[PDB]
Amino acid sequence: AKSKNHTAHNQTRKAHRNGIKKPKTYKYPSLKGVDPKFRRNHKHALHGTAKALAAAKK
Amino acid sequence: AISKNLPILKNHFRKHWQERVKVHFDQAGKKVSRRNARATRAAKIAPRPL
Amino acid sequence: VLKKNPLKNKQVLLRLNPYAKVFAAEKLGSKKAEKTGTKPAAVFTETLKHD
Amino acid sequence: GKSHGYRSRTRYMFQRDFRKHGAVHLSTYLKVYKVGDIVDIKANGSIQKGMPHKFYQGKTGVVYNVTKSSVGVIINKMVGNRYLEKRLNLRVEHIKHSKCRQEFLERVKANAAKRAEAKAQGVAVQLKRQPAQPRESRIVSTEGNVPQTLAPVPYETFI
Amino acid sequence: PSRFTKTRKHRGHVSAGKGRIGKHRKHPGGRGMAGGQHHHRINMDKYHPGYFGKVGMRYFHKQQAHFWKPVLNLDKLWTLIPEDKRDQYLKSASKETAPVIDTLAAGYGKILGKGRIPNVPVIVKARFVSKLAEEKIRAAGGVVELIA
Amino acid sequence: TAEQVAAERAARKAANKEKRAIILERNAAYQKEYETAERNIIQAKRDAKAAGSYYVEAQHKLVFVVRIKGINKIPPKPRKVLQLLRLTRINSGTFVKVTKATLELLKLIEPYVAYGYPSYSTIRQLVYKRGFGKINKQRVPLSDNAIIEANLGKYGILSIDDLIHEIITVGPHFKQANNFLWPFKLSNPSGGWGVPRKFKHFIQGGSFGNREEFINKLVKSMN
Amino acid sequence: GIDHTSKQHKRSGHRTAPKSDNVYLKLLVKLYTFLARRTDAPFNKVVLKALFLSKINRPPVSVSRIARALKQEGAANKTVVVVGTVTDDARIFEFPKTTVAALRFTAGARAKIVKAGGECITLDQLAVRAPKGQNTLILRGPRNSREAVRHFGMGPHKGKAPRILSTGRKFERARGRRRSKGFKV
RNA sequence: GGAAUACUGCCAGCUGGGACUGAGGACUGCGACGUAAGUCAAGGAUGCUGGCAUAAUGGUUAUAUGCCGCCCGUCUUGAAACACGGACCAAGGAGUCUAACGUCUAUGCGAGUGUUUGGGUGUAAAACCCAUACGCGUAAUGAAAGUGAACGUAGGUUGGGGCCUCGCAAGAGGUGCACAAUCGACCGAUCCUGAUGUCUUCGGAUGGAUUUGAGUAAGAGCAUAGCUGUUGGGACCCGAAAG
RNA sequence: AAAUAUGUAAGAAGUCCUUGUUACUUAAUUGAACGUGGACAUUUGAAUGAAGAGCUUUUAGUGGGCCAUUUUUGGUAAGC
RNA sequence: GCCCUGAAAAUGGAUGGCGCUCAAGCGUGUUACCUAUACUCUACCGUCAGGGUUGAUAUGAUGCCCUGACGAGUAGGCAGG
Ligand SMILES: [Mg+2]
Ligand SMILES: [Mg+2]
Ligand SMILES: [Mg+2]
Ligand SMILES: [Mg+2]
Ligand SMILES: [Mg+2]
Ligand SMILES: [Mg+2]
Ligand SMILES: [Mg+2]
Ligand SMILES: [Mg+2]
Ligand SMILES: [Mg+2]
Ligand SMILES: [Mg+2]
Ligand SMILES: [Mg+2]
Ligand SMILES: [Mg+2]
Ligand SMILES: [Mg+2]
Ligand SMILES: [Mg+2]
Ligand SMILES: [Mg+2]
Ligand SMILES: [Mg+2]
Ligand SMILES: [Mg+2]
Ligand SMILES: [Mg+2]
Ligand SMILES: [Mg+2]
Ligand SMILES: [Mg+2]
Ligand SMILES: [Mg+2]
Ligand SMILES: [Mg+2]
Ligand SMILES: [Mg+2]
Ligand SMILES: [Mg+2]
Ligand SMILES: [Mg+2]
Ligand SMILES: [Mg+2]
Ligand SMILES: [Mg+2]
Ligand SMILES: [Mg+2]
Ligand SMILES: [Mg+2]
Ligand SMILES: [Mg+2]
Ligand SMILES: [Mg+2]
Ligand SMILES: [Mg+2]
Ligand SMILES: [Mg+2]
Ligand SMILES: [Mg+2]
Ligand SMILES: [Mg+2]
Ligand SMILES: [Mg+2]
Ligand SMILES: [Mg+2]
Ligand SMILES: [Mg+2]
Ligand SMILES: [Mg+2]
Ligand SMILES: [Mg+2]
Ligand SMILES: [Mg+2]
Ligand SMILES: [Mg+2]
Ligand SMILES: [Mg+2]
Ligand SMILES: [Mg+2]
Ligand SMILES: [Mg+2]
Ligand SMILES: [Mg+2]
Ligand SMILES: [Mg+2]
Ligand SMILES: [Mg+2]
Ligand SMILES: [Mg+2]
Ligand SMILES: [Mg+2]
Ligand SMILES: [Mg+2]
Repeated sequence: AKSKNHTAHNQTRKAHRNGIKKPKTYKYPSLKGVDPKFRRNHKHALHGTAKALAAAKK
Repeated sequence: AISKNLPILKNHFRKHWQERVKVHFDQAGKKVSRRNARATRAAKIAPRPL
Repeated sequence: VLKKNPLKNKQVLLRLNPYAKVFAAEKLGSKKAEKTGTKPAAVFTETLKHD
Repeated sequence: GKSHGYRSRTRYMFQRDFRKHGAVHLSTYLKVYKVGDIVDIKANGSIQKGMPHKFYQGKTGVVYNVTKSSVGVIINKMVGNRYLEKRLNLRVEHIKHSKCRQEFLERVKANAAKRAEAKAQGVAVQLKRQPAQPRESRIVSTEGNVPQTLAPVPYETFI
Repeated sequence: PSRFTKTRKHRGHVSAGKGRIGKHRKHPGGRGMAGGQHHHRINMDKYHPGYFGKVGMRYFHKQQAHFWKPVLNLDKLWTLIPEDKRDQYLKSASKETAPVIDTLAAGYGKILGKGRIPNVPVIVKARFVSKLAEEKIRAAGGVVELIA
Repeated sequence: TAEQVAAERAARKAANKEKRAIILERNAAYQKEYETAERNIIQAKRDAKAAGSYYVEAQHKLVFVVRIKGINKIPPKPRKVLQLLRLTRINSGTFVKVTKATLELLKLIEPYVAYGYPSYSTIRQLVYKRGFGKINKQRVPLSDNAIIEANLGKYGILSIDDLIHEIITVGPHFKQANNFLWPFKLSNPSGGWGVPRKFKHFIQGGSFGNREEFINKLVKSMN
Repeated sequence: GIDHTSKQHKRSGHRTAPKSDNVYLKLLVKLYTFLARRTDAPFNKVVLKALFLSKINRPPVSVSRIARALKQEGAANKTVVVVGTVTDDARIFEFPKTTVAALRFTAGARAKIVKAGGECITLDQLAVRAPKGQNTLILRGPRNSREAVRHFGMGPHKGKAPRILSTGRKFERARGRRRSKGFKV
């Protein structure tokens, strides 16, 4: 027999019991999908800028 | 049926397994037999060593 | 243990706020206003009683 | 059957502005985008490439990446009961610097300036925005302004 | 023990724990792994990717422990030498009265290079070592003796 | 020990003596502050009239809100605003500082509340009879001045009339003063609501919405 | 009624004693709650709590984990607290001196420590020497090193681990585990 | 022109009648009035008088009186239903045991762990003792041949409880295990690079890459037990038409 | 071309000055990213609230719905 | 505006009933009064939270003590008995 097809009734009630939150947040965020050459060079600008600091401790 | 995040088990019990269950209730009393018959072997083997 | 309400029972009324003693003493829960003869300008009454 | 193609229901969303069809002006191509820039997404349907899906029409987000012809933008999007992180590859033609952030930066520059000219006087600042307050007392005068007094109007058909 | 069991708590509530609408019927959805490729597919992908289909080469009459080659890292190595005897060899540090460790006798079958050992010579007898394991031994004044 | 006692004690017996002199001094000061201010706006009105003008008064900075609708069948938006002003139970009421940012709140919520411009009288009696403070959650009744000073002293305010003043005048730490104040639990109006149905607007025949300086007669009967 | 904004009668989701029943532990608690209460000293409040932990949240602290935390600047002479049980690690050689307060020590672990002229106190001993927990270095173990937690998150592209009862090719290494067999993960 | 009054609001102005309550049980608090000694309505009731003995009173019960109350169980959006089961009562009557497991918890030992196939021994199916192995764990990765975990205080950055120093504090610096985020290094797979060599076709050093692994990066595991949950089993109990 | 709804922002993960790293990029020590060092804490950048925030694991039931105001489709209509 | 006509269905009946005509009807206004498991104050039970406390000192330390808030419930979860 035929039955109800669709509804969003009650769905925001359900979503808002323990939900929405926000999105989680971080300094130094994921580098997913950033320009590979730049990453490659960033890699090197970091090793260097590291190095140079340990040289400043002797 | 299949559900939840569990490992896939492979328990072969689709075959009248209960007709063939060997429960070692005699583990105890058989130790006594295995002794008592080692003892009485050691006898008639004179002074020989089992 | 028991809430007492200063709006009755003078004791807790005086526990909080001592100034009540004097407040009462000087009345000033009344206290006459001053006095001024400042009358209202003509246009004020013209408009008031206007149609 | 129902039809839920990629650009469905977008007949008026991706139309151009009345008497603003044709070449997209050069300004658009001269604005420069760094990471951490807050961009407004608004598709241009003449530039078919690098198009934002219709969801993101009207949505603001932050650049996470910069490329030859497009920025990558991070959008937070609610699905179900939670925001998910969304990475968009949009050509610059569909993107705009968000003025509201420029109000902010300009205000931050203001608030460092105000703060200086106070320590240079050792006086107090009062830097937070206050919201629109009540109103203080006034004395309006009747000089040249004797209140015209009005009354309600009769009914009258004009047809 | 049954005394602590939930079904004791349930006595007197209809329908056990199992509900009124949805019953506790006799295998909805099928027995065991039924409909893996069908109605039980969302669970089978995620939670068990890879489950379906073949992969790789077959091997008839394979005999485990034809491949018996248990591993040992330098990371330990000195465990193979008896505790009390160890201190002695640790300080003696000599290339001339270097200790011998028969790893195959210990039950191992390949030395691997994880970790560091101290500069003390060791004669290590084994079958198979990692290119790096023997590099560290050799650099601590020891050598590797291949056996069988 | 037998002597170190009547040191700290008569220290504080007479240290109390002072804290009380200061209250005594402020409380009087506040009277003046009030008596004058209210006289001012009177004569201000009579002058303006005398000079053919009209002293139009300062817009109220303070309103008291009582919630009069219960807790069922409330729309999500006003329901939220209802809670953010701590009106979460029928006939409970709090003070609200009026700015545009709070005014638009009142608006949103207007069918469920009944509010207006309180008076020193109504506030005095509301804080005295129904004043409870917030200390580590706990709703603690203000029966001794020490409690306020132990909690609100940092912002001045070491008495109950220090609490009152900071409200009626709004002023600097109103926020923290008012928040300290647990929502007032009023009764139902002894005397009645003065109207057949309450869930129309005051302008339409009763309750709900801004009834302005009528809120006092209302509160006082719920107090 | 009340338009509750908060779930009524909720319990602080926090252990409050050990679930354990070792009378000696309950005694150790009875000690450190006294300390925790009658002092300031953050240390005791922290140890108190950490006695409540379940065996999973008390992963073992290793003897190499101790030694390495002792190469910290200005720490060589502190006394390392390990509200848990310290184990032995054949992998460090030169091992320093120091006194270590733990709950339990494995056999080899009180060896190693002692042999190096070091000490093995108990927390109620530690209590006496350091009422306010002075000169102490608290060390916890690696929780996430557990094998259970390997399978937490198991989903497509989460890159976690299957719960499989036995591994090899022929065990969930095909469809869904590679591009050539449908799709990958 | 000078008043009154209404209406409205204020008083820490003064008072009469009626109702319900009296929690607490030494003292500690904040006050009040007193010139004082002291007194008090100030962190919860005392005082005075009287009534009751085969009784005053209270509990149960029956009945009457006022108001109110459809039959439970069940499936259902909806049952008191003109939906079903149930005339009545007693006894019986339905989530179990098992093999293999997931999470969590207790306990033992811990880089190991599991005495019980078996042997020893016994106050004899118990308890006490043990040699070799074996299982799981301590190495991963490839279909495989195979190869196999430190550039570095076992790395850098950011939070980080605790502890250390300065301080009377407020604070400031130092170190920062667990845990989280992030950049890097190591191991195997893949694709490049292809030195020193050799028997010319073997050999694969070195350095790499938006690829990749259920890995490394000072181990956590093994075992006994319990609740809950999973799969095979008669599988909570009763039930086909059939074969 | 509304109303109602709807995105984002309102700071220590900030602002400023100095000058470090790199194989990216620039005609270019030019930029770009990431840093060292220095300075700036009363309101440190609107309101109101906060009954604490954050986080993990695991499992039950459920997976026939229906009603009212308002918006609204089919139908003459319907307790459709 | 109110009232009248337009206005026909099957057991005998329904402004809830009686009955009501300057209403006990219709429109409007003013006060007073009645009454929910709701609101205000207090006792008691429980649940949850915060705090004090075996310092040498008889009988529960999973205890004693002080304080605040809260309490609907099928299917279902856990807990104490
Ligand atoms: Mg159907
Ligand atoms: Mg239907
Ligand atoms: Mg459906
Ligand atoms: Mg359909
Ligand atoms: Mg038999
Ligand atoms: Mg269509
Ligand atoms: Mg449209
Ligand atoms: Mg044109
Ligand atoms: Mg194309
Ligand atoms: Mg139950
Ligand atoms: Mg139930
Ligand atoms: Mg049933
Ligand atoms: Mg599925
Ligand atoms: Mg190892
Ligand atoms: Mg009242
Ligand atoms: Mg009256
Ligand atoms: Mg009355
Ligand atoms: Mg009226
Ligand atoms: Mg460090
Ligand atoms: Mg870990
Ligand atoms: Mg591991
Ligand atoms: Mg009493
Ligand atoms: Mg009697
Ligand atoms: Mg009866
Ligand atoms: Mg009836
Ligand atoms: Mg009847
Ligand atoms: Mg039906
Ligand atoms: Mg029924
Ligand atoms: Mg019927
Ligand atoms: Mg039926
Ligand atoms: Mg009968
Ligand atoms: Mg019957
Ligand atoms: Mg029977
Ligand atoms: Mg029976
Ligand atoms: Mg292999
Ligand atoms: Mg049958
Ligand atoms: Mg048959
Ligand atoms: Mg057949
Ligand atoms: Mg919004
Ligand atoms: Mg706030
Ligand atoms: Mg669930
Ligand atoms: Mg579910
Ligand atoms: Mg389901
Ligand atoms: Mg169903
Ligand atoms: Mg008819
Ligand atoms: Mg009839
Ligand atoms: Mg009508
Ligand atoms: Mg009438
Ligand atoms: Mg009327
Ligand atoms: Mg009641
Ligand atoms: Mg309940």
